[PDB]
Amino acid sequence: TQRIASHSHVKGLGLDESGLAKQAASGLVGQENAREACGVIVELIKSKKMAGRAVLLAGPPGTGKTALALAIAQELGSKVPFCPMVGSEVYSTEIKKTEVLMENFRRAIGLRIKETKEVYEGEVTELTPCETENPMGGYGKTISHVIIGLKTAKGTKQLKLDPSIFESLQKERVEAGDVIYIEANSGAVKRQGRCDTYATEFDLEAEEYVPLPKGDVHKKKEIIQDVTLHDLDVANARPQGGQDILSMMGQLMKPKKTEITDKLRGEINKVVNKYIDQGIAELVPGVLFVDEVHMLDIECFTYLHRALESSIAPIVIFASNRGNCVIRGTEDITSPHGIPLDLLDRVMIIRTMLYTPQEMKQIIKIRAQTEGINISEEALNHLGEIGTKTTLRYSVQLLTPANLLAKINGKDSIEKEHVEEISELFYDAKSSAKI
Amino acid sequence: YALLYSDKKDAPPLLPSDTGQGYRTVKAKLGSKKVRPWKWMPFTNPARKDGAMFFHWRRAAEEGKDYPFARFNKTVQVPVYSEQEYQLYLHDDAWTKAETDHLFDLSRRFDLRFVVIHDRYDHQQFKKRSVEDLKERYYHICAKLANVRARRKEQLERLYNRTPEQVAEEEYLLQELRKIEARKKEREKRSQDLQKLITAA
Amino acid sequence: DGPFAFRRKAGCQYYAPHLDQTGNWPWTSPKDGGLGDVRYRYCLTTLTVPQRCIGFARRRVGRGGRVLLDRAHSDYDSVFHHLDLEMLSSKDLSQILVNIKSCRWR
Amino acid sequence: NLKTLQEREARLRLEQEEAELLTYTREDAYSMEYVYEDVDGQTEVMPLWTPPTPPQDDSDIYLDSVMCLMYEATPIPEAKLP
Amino acid sequence: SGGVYGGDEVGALVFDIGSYTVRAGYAGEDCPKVDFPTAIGMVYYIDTNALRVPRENMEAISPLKNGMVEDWDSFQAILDHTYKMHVKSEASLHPVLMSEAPWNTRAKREKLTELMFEHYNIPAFFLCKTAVLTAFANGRSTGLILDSGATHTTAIPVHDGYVLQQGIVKSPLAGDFITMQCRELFQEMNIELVPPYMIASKEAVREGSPANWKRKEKLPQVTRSWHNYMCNCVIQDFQASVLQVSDSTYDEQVAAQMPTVHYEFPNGYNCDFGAERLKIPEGLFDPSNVKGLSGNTMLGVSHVVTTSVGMCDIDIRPGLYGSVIVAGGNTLIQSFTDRLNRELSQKTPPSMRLKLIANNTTVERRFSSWIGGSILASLGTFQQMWISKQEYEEGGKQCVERK
Amino acid sequence: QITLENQVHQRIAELRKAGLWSQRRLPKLQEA
Ligand SMILES: Nc1ncnc2c1ncn2[C@@H]1O[C@H](COP(=O)(O)OP(=O)(O)O)[C@@H](O)[C@H]1O
Ligand SMILES: Nc1ncnc2c1ncn2[C@@H]1O[C@H](COP(=O)(O)OP(=O)(O)O)[C@@H](O)[C@H]1O
Repeated sequence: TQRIASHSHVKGLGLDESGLAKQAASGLVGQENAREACGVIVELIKSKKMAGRAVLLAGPPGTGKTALALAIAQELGSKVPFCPMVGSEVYSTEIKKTEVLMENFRRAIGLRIKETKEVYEGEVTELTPCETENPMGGYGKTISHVIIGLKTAKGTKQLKLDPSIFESLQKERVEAGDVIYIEANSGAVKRQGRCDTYATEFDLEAEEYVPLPKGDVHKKKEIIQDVTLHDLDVANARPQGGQDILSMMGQLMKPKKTEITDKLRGEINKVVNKYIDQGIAELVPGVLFVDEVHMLDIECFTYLHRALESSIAPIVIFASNRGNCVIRGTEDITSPHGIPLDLLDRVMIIRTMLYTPQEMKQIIKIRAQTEGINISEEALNHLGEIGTKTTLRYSVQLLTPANLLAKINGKDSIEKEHVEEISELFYDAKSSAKI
Repeated sequence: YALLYSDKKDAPPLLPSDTGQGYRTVKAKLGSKKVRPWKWMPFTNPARKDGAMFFHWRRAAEEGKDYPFARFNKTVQVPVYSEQEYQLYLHDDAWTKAETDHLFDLSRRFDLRFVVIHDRYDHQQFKKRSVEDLKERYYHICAKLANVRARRKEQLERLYNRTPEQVAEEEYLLQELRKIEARKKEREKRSQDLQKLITAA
Repeated sequence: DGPFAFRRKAGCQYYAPHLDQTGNWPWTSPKDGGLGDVRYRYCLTTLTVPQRCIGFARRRVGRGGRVLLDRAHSDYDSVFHHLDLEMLSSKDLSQILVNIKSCRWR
Repeated sequence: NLKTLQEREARLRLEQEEAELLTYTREDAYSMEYVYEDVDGQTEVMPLWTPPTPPQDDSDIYLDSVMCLMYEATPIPEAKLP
Repeated sequence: SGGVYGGDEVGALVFDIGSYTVRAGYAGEDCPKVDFPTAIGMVYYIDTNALRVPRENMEAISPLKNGMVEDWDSFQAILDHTYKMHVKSEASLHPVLMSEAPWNTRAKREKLTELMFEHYNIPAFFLCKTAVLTAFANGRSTGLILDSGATHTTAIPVHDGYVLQQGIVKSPLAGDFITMQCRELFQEMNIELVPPYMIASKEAVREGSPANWKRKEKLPQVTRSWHNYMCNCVIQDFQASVLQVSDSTYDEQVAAQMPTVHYEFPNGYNCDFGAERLKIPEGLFDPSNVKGLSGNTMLGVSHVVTTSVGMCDIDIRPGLYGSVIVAGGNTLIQSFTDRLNRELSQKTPPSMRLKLIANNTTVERRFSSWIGGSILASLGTFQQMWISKQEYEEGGKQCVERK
Repeated sequence: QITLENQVHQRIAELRKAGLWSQRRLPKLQEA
């Protein structure tokens, strides 16, 4: 299911090799200076040299601030994490605002952790070659080595493992004919189950028979797991393993999202650095796109302009849509963009001008193309004219309903009559203001 | 390196056969069936051109099926002219009726293998002839027959140009062959120099 | 240049010779021989029940309707046994250079 | 123990010098077909060497492979003069 | 895939008759189960055992002279004994695929066909050349079958499965020459002695010292030809055991420095030949300074091959040089194939591919003719070429046009 | 110039004596 979203045509900033801006910029049109600033900041992000830097996508409504935000996000690629957040999500009834902001900052930061493990598997043929008793002591019966005949699909390879592991072999039901999961360093044996070759159709049992391993006995499984710092925080927050945690009444209330700074910073950062400099993981700072930043309370901005001061804070892309308005939580304290004047000094303002009527027509045409419906020249011109009259977002919403009206009327392309009828069936707020 | 090409066999290789192991595993697999009786029955191949009959191992279910390989006996298309046809059309001075008949018999027997024909050609009953000469004669006769009955122009001169030149080449003495190779290398050097010149311009 | 000239021609078609590389019967490699027929080609293949590459091989029908699988020897016959890691998905790039990953599946 | 390991390795080596594999698993390989995909993702069928098939018509023109040792084919264009 | 066009196996008792050893066996098999000496102990006793028991006369005679059967009585006796003892199969029960040399006369061929279709009444028959089978044994339709039998060396070329009769070169160089030279060398350095046929028991002898042994008091065996054959047996044993072919022009500087090799005669006499053990296999390739015939004019192996190639049309030589087929007993000698390859390479004109079929590892070269015969018989399409009893009884009995 | 010209001349002069030449000038085979 394609499930076309509101604005999915944006695929990237579409900047030329020289870094300038063009019209057909991979879905997004116009906004030359804004897209160039987006390119500069995405180059910054890719550099991964600076932290705690914020940028403000100030601009009137309809300038496609969220559009260019998703464009730069896609340009960054799925490699680096991108956590979208709206100012309303900060208001939580169970966890304070600043801690939600810190959790979002952590989510915005990524971390790839590699893990290589040398493991041996295959059908076992246990046999202990009798050896003279310990030569340092007396005589008797001892075992200096324990040979395990691991048989894999590719062949057979006997391993003369250490004799001390014999306890593990006897611990689990390791009988001749089952698949075992050996570990190089640890040596612990974990039986996977009997081989399917012995799973007679008349034997009723499940989870006990497994297929033979494909490949050499010695396998060096390399696996990479990308988890944000917030994932590690949550994992180390709650407990696991016994301790009467199975209770329902006094424990089912899992929403204990409350978090402290000691655990968040400190030990977690240190272990992350140890994994980084040791070669076990690679840090991947992402981006935190915060739209409707003006909706945050002053208690949120006062914590933002302090968290951005930290060396670990990721890149934040604020997108304020309102203009000069009183800061929330303050007594008639008017500030530009609804953001305190102190935080605006820490953010780079990327201004976005209004779309030219030609840009409106281009946007309408590319949205119609993405939708997959053909529109005649006259219909497209009428759509552009009405998008110039009222908000541009009204025109793009008139494509699908006009398309369905055309399809039901027996015609394929959206004729001017269809859009004309839809404009009278549906209209915008500017016309609805006539109460 | 690259994949190998060999007709029969290499030095150390070995080929796997079919499986007949795990009788216990396949006990009931093959125990629920039987074997179709095979009989040392006599078979008559229609391509024998006579009444002889031999034996062969076949199942009793297809006592018929005269012979599978019988359809491989495809005789070459060799015209069969009469005496009057030779007297009227194929008459020649150097050649004679008996010689042309012998040539056609050898051709029909060896399947137009002019080399083997010349090899087995009776140089005693008829003076020595060359391969290209036999080919020219045969193709001329075939063309004349196809025309009178109502394929491509044969040029003995070409064979007269190919075989002696190729023989003289095969007989290249060691010293003169090395000199020819040196001249070839010198011509290659001249070509490389010309390439360098045209590139520098 | 001399009596041996190609000036002669008639209503027929002439076969052209190949120079600088004398060819051989169809059972020779095109790289070294000429017109190498694929029928005599030994290529890397992987068996069905086993999970090991037996090396270069070619399918052939034998007496009694039974089909055989000849094999060949090259590159020590050991690098191909490890090549299974390249077909299932230095001694690592060599498996990719000696061949074009044209190993027979199933 | 070192000598025992050496002799065991030698014995195992001797075992590997007789024959690696000797069967083909006719259960599936006998009837199943073989296919591969090159670096370019192109498909090709495995040609199995079968005996000469019965010719149903005058096709399969005589090739005279032994002559191809020095000749390859006949181009269309020629000198086109006496 | 039922494989209906695989092949057919209908009797076809291949009988590859040879001057040193006759071979026989059923078609379809890979190795002939019958291999015994060809010479009969004519007083007829023809067997590896019967030909080694002392009796009144037991004169040894080979029916095939120059590879051509001449004594039809001895040939018929050999065939009957072979059948009855080794095969135990009724004559008129299975066809026969006997082989012949490329130089078989028409009259002799007709006489052989008559003997096959009259006294044995075999259901069918087919007489193919030895070079053709030797070529089929190697799956080659074109090539130079360098036969090196015990009485002739011939580089017979074949074209599309047909032997080029005009290209054959019957060089006298063969096993008999090597055996005569070895006998002469022995007589020069020591006294050639009979195998254990007469030696009762041997004793320990110091290397180079005269040997001592006990003589048997059995029959005298006045027939010297039989003694000559018993001596040729040990001569051939020596040839196949220690005699080695040189690898170069055989200068008298390297042979004196090569390792030494030993050999024990039937009586225990131990002697070393590391100095001149490679002098005898020289006339085979360089018959210019042989002590036997110093004023002779012969062609070596490479010379014979080059002549056989040149005497044929040039259009096939590319397929002859590139598919040289070495065969026969003399070839099994050490360094023979390598010397032949070197000589042909240095002699053959460059730019022409020269490839020696790798078949010297095994001793199957001798049996190459029988292998090719069995292969040809096992074919299905060939099942129509057999000369049936009807074609003979009809009155034609003409194997020339049918073969 | 001073030597390459003489080399080219002696090569062209010794190129083809009477037609026989291994690199080229090979009579084409006839079809059958
Ligand atoms: N340059 C452009 N090209 C194509 N479509 C655009 C462009 N700018 C805006 N749009 C359209 O505008 C709509 C919403 O824009 P948005 O990013 O929400 O701006 P705002 O958040 O200020 O309203 C989207 O559905 C998108 O299709
Ligand atoms: N007339 C013949 N035609 C074909 N092959 C022959 C003929 N005479 C002898 N041979 C072959 O030549 C061989 C001669 O044996 P010989 O060379 O003395 O054995 P070795 O040298 O291996 O000890 C025999 O094995 C025989 O098969």
